[PDB]
Amino acid sequence: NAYNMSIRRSMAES
Amino acid sequence: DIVLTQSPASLAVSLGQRATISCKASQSVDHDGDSYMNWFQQKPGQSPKLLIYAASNLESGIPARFSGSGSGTDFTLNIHPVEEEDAATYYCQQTNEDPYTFGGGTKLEIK
Amino acid sequence: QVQLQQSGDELVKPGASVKLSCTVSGFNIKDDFIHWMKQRPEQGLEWIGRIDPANGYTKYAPKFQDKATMTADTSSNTAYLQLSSLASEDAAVYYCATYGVAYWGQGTLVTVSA
Repeated sequence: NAYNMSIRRSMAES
Repeated sequence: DIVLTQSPASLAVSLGQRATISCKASQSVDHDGDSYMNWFQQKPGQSPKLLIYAASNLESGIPARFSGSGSGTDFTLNIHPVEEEDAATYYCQQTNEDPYTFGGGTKLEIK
Repeated sequence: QVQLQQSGDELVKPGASVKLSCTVSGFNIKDDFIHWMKQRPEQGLEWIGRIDPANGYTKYAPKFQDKATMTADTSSNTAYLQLSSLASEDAAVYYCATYGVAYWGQGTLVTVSA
């Protein structure tokens, strides 16, 4: 499942 | 921005051998214990196909012949064994820091 | 399954604008960012930016900030990329992607006439 970690989501709208 | 450099730019390999492609980032792609490096395969006229995400995770639908390793700035894609259908260009991509960036590509051919 | 269907190839004149689309099926676009990428054979792959269709939030790479405008419509499950004041360097294949960056559209070729 690549949804969670194929991009960094810790602060993707900061 | 993070600059990704692949090595080699082109690779000719024998059917059935192992091959490794290197991707080096100019700054760390790590955060909170994970490494945000992806690997893609692209054949002419087709969209890039995700092979590996977060450095070492095999994407659903991709054969286990492909694996990824590394952390920080240094990453590798390993193909074991190489098969005829593997002729393609391979790209690394970091998604740790904006803007996301891609390596320059490595073109793999069969001898 | 998830499909990203991109609009047809376009021949565009210098100085003109063009708006590309990415129609998603089998996935609610409110559920994830849509990303746009550019590819040229010499300069390779570049990330243009991402849009959150649930709130309209956008983040661009600085080189695309005055060239590209990303929009989306959850009512039609479609994302758009508007390219303005086109010049030769804008000729490229443009891709959309979602599900992190796992699922990609087939690409739209933009060619710029002389």
